[PDB]
Amino acid sequence: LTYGVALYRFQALEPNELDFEVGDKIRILATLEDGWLEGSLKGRTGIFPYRFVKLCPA
Repeated sequence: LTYGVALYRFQALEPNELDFEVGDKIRILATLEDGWLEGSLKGRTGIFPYRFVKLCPA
């Protein structure tokens, strides 16, 4: 029920990272340690920094 709107481009480098562009709407799956979140976008799941998105209720 929580989604993150990307404010910054996040180029995935690690295999478990979620790649996204500004304006992409990411479904938040979990809040991880050290400022990372797990999310889903276009059928893909991965981790990304919380600071790159704006969280919205939904």
